[PDB]
Amino acid sequence: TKLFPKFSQGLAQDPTTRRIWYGLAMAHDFESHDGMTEENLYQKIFASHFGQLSIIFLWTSGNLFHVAWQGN
Amino acid sequence: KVKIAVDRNPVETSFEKWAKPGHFSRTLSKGPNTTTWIWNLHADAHDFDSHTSDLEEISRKVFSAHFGQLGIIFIWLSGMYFHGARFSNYEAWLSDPTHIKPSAQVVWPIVGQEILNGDVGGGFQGIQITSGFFQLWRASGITSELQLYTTAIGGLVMAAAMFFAGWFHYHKAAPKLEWFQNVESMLNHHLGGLLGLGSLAWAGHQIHVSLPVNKLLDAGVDPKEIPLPHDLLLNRAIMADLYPSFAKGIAPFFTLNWSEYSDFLTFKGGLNPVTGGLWLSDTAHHHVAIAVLFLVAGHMYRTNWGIGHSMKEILEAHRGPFTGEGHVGLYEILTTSWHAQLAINLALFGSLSIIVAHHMYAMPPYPYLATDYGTQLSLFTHHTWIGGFCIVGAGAHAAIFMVRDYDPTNNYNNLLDRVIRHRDAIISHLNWVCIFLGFHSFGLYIHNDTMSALGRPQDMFSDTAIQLQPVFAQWIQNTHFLAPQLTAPNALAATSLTWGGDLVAVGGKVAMMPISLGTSDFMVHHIHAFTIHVTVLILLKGVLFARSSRLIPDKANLGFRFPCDGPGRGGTCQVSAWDHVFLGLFWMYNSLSIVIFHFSWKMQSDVWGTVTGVSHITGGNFAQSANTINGWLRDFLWAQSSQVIQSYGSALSAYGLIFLGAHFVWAFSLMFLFSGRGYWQELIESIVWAHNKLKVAPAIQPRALSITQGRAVGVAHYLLGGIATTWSFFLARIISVG
Amino acid sequence: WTVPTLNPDTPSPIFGGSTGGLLRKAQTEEFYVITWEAKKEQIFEMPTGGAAIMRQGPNLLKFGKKEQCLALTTQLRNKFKLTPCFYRVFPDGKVQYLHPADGVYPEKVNAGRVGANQNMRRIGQNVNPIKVKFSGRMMSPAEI
Amino acid sequence: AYKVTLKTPSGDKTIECPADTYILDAAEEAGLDLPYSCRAGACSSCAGKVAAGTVDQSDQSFLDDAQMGNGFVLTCVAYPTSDCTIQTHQEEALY
Amino acid sequence: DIAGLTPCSESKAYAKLEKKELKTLEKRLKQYEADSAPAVALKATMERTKARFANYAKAGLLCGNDGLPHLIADPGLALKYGHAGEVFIPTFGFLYVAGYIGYVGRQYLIAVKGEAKPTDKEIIIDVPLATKLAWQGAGWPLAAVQELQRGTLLEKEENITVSPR
Amino acid sequence: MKDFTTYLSTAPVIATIWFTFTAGLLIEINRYFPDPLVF
Amino acid sequence: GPKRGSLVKILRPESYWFNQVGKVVSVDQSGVRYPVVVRFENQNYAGVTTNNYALDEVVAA
Amino acid sequence: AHIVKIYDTCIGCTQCVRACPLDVLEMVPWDGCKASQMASAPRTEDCVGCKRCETACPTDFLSVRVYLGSESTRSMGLSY
Ligand code: CLA
Ligand SMILES: CC1=C(C/C=C(\C)CCC[C@H](C)CCC[C@H](C)CCCC(C)C)C(=O)c2ccccc2C1=O
Ligand code: SF4
Ligand code: SF4
Ligand code: FES
Repeated sequence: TKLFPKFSQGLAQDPTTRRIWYGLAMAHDFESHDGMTEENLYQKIFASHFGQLSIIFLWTSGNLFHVAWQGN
Repeated sequence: KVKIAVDRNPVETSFEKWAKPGHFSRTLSKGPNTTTWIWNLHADAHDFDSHTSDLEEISRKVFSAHFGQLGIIFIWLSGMYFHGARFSNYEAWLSDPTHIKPSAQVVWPIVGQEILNGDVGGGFQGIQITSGFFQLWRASGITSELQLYTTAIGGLVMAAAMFFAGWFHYHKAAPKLEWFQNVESMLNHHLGGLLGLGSLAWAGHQIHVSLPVNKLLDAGVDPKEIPLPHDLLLNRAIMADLYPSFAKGIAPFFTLNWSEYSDFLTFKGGLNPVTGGLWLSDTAHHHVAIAVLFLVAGHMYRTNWGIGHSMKEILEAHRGPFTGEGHVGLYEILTTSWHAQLAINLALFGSLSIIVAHHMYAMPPYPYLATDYGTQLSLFTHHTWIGGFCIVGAGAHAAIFMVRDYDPTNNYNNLLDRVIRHRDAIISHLNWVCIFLGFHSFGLYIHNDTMSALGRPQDMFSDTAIQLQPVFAQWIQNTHFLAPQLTAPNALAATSLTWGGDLVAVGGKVAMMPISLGTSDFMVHHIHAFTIHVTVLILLKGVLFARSSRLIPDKANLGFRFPCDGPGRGGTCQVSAWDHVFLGLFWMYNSLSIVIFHFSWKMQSDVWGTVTGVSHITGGNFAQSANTINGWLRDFLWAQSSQVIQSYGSALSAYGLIFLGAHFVWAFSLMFLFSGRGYWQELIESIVWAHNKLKVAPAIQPRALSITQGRAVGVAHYLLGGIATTWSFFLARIISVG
Repeated sequence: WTVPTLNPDTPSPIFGGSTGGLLRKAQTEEFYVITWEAKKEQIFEMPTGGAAIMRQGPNLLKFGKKEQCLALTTQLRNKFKLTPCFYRVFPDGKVQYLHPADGVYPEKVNAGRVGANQNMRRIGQNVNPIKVKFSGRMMSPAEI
Repeated sequence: AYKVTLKTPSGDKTIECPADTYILDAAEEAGLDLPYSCRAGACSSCAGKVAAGTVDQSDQSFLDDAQMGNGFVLTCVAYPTSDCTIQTHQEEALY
Repeated sequence: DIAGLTPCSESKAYAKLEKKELKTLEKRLKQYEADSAPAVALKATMERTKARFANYAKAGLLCGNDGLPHLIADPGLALKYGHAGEVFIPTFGFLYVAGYIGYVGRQYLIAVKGEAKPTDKEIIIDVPLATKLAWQGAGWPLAAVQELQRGTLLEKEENITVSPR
Repeated sequence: MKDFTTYLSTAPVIATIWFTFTAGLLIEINRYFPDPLVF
Repeated sequence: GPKRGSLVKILRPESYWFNQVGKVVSVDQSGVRYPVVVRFENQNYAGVTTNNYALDEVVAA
Repeated sequence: AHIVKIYDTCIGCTQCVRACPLDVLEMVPWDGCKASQMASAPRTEDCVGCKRCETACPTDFLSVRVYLGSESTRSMGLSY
């Protein structure tokens, strides 16, 4: 098949696009992902939060840059 | 050998089964345990195929059913005439059809509904009827409300007779199957007698009653001044006065010198300008022509003598090479399935009603009718809706037949068979063409509005911008404009001003004018076309795969209506032709709403108004606003909304009331449209816990509706809300502005 | 009784040819063929749509999916009491003319039939999914 | 009560069955051991064949009209409405 | 007065909009005869308007800047300032009739649950028993409080439950 | 006749007649006693 | 066990008539895991009004 | 592939087997019920989960229970 959703080969084995759809739909339901261990999942959500924060800071900094650039 | 075959005292008469719910069917007769029992009981009350298997008894059932139907209609017409005779200002409006609004409904002096008894002229206090009974009766020449009184009375009597007829023919003497099957006999009978005689008698009433009295009306004599109709029948003196051909009586007709009778069989065309109605001479000539036609027509088929024809024989004869068995066995089919004839007649009748409304607004026959813009619009929209619904019912019962009565064993290689074969290619091509239509016709308006918001109107599609001129329609219009010259030498005027020509004015109101066709109208026509093609698509899919599909090879086994076949293999949700005709209802409503919008706006803009130039209601704004949907919404809807959104404190205030209420109910439908009967039954279980908690459970087990039933409830409420909203808006707007 | 074989040289019943016919999947993955001998010649209906006439005795038809042949078996077995035997075929040419192929028919008890997938227990005796947690995949409690 | 003559593989046994009692229940109360499984009118285990007399099996769900017209009866949900004769152990003859 | 609400028996906008109403009335009225049914109806309408207004003024309704009556919701306040006749008594009558109807409903329900044909009595009704329970249902509150003191109203913990409770 | 009585004791017709009775009650009430606001 | 026609209260949780009462049609004397035959008056969401039961799932009430 | 399971309440009236349009069921000898018959699913990989079995089992809880699983071309009922 396709490495479709590596975290879920069961989905990666669908010969339809529903493979794609559900691989999206479950990209972040690690509790259902394959072979997930507890501490692993913990670190996973850890990095998830990390990226979340990075997102926020990027948003704010871009706002401020662009206003300083093109505002009154 | 055609004759009369009946059975005496087949059915008895007792109120016994009246005390017995569900007696007609097997299962329902067992009585209710859960709540769906009552629902299904109601649902199947008139499914006589479900009732039993006797073709003959089912025929008798539907026969009595028609009897009762006619009786209902009699009741309604009679009550209409009754309230016209008793609670109307029709005689006032006879004295002045130019400044009295037809009104026949008065309400009671109660908590405040009384405000609605507004002023329609002639000191009358009621509600303006948009039905046009006034112009109808004037065309027919009714003068004294006594006449309407007599009319309503006779209608009561007729209804009673029809209901007794149903009773007798069901319980006392019910005909036999072969008698029901003497089809060519029935055709000849109907075709000749019913239509020809009706038309001919109407023509006689016209000639001897209406044309004289309407002639005097337009002459201007007081209504209460004309002699009585039977007095006219007595005294050929006055008839010859009106038209000297009558001095010679009928001997000229017996000498084939029809030319002399021309005084009352004209070929003017056009309207009576002082009246806006068609030329009554021309109307009578029309009807007598129709009469002779159907009369000579009713003698086509053999019944009990060597001469005639055989439907079967001719149908078998008509076969082509590419087609195999041609038109064979269809005789057998139609002789056997009620739903076949049903669906046929329904489709035909819907189409008719559409054409009826078309020609009616095209060439209004009734006196001063064209002035009543509201009545025009109302009857038109009315009959259009009726026709579309008849179409979808046709599709419904056709699919019903295909489920139930179908049999391959008799149709081996017929038109039906090859259709069943290449249905896939057929439907494929249909999909493709509908998709192309939608794309182009919709994107036109969208690109227009896009260039507009983009400030590039130069790049739109307008009669000023890049144009799409219906050269065809305009060329044909001029063609009809010039036809009477040579292709109709004995003609005086074209049948319609919209072929071209002048404007007719009665009382300042624009009665009729020639109508041009712009790229806007091009676009709207193409819209309509695309929508109708979608509707025929969904219907055709439903009917073609009603019995089977590459998905469901055994679909014929699941009955006509059925919720689904599970969520298995992906999910079988909404897989019945029942569901298909459901969807079709939706798309049809969409289509006809669009069409009536087109009609209303174009009328208001380029047709209606008041003469002085033409004070067009919306000043032809449509011409340049219709190319863009922004113009559409604002200039049509937002503009004409004022009448309804400020109608309060007026007699028309109920229009805005029902406007908002229709909004309400139309949204109410959506909970059904979206919800889930499983969820519902879950809530049912919760609440029955609540009840039993107080020993207040009902014996009949409460049950959530079937998937189908929920679908039906929702769609009914939805269509109701939409049509009512639009109805209110139109009525208020036109009563205010016209 | 013994497993029969398939004979590709069987006069297929009389039908004019439809458009609900076989597809790529037949030439690619597999396709099934149905085998039955009718007592007489008679018209019948095609599950994929259409009216067809079967020949006397040996008659053969092929399909892709299983449900086609299964519904067809129902039709003949309940309308003409025939006992067809339809197989599983692949583009390899390998047959397995199997769809109810099992000596007799499964609707009656038969010696030799070993129970499978049968939870020798009630259904309410299943355990909460909190226990199937952290397995190698999504597994239901009733899986055990 | 109605006399129900049961024509069984062991011979004939005539039992009395009240109008309000199912054939199968009366047979068991009389000490006979007729076939059954679902006892709900939804299978063929308890099939018999009425040779004469009438039954009311209106709540049955498994048999079609032609089967009942040939006398087949689901004894677990059938009441006698007359003295009747019923061959038991008829499931095989239904198939 | 309360919340700065002046009586419309005192308020100006009250009489203002009243006169405005009568003005619209006479305006629609001025297009007829006198004996005309529309004329006499409009006159009766004016009469009804003025009468309703005199009644509203006599009721002592606090009617604010709109001159329109606003209602008060406090037992203490309504009692202290003579305004129970607007909420208190209406609510009391409502609850009376409502409890009556519900009680007699349950009475018939229990009577028919004590039957062999529950469905058939649920469809077709016992006319005389209905009339009897209707006549007797006045003492519904005393009966109910009696059954409460006996604790016989409510069903015990035997009704069906869901598996997870 | 008894058949007729049973037909009248059928449910929806009874619901009908009771509703008609109540509604006519209240309409006559408003007729003779127009414009109720308090008490 | 209980007598035929007798009234028992059903205790099998997964049953429609759970926490309710039924009528013992009969009880088998063979080795069946559920010999109690008990009718019901209200039907289930399947419409059935009678189900088989072991002895414990019911109680004579 | 979907999942199907048999439970002791099988009265063996076969309606399940009688209902499976895919022959994913069959009856075997047994001794738990009077019918001495147990339902059996040897061809689960053919079940499309159309559950008509579950519809047919007259059993209080369905002597049989379906559980939709992954998707194969046969599971989806595709003929293409
Ligand atoms: C639904 C809740 C509710 C609310 C929000 C109010 C609001 C009010 N009540 Mg109370 N009241 C209520 C229900 C309510 N009441 C009910 C159901 C009763 C019937 C026993 C009363 C009986 C009552 C009396 C007899 C009096 C008030 C008073 C008041 C007002 C000032 C006291 C206060 O804030 O009480 C807060 C509200 C509550 C604590 C809700 C429970 C009410 C209990 C049952 C009685 C409360 C009496 C109250 C404490 C008396 C204070 C008197 C004050 C002069 C010191 C105030 C508008 C007084 C008043 O008119 O002041 C102008 C007053 O004299 N109420
Ligand atoms: C609300 C809702 C329900 C619940 C509502 C139901 C079942 C309708 C209830 C109708 C009435 C209110 C119940 C019958 C009342 C009796 C006649 C008792 C007498 C009442 C008197 C007032 C006459 C569904 O079951 C449902 C099912 C499928 C799709 C959508 C829905 C849906 O939207
Ligand atoms: S799930 Fe579908 S295929 Fe499987 S046994 Fe049930 S009905 Fe048959
Ligand atoms: S699942 Fe139900 S129908 Fe199928 S064998 Fe078991 S008890 Fe009989
Ligand atoms: S034992 Fe199943 S129907 Fe009688």
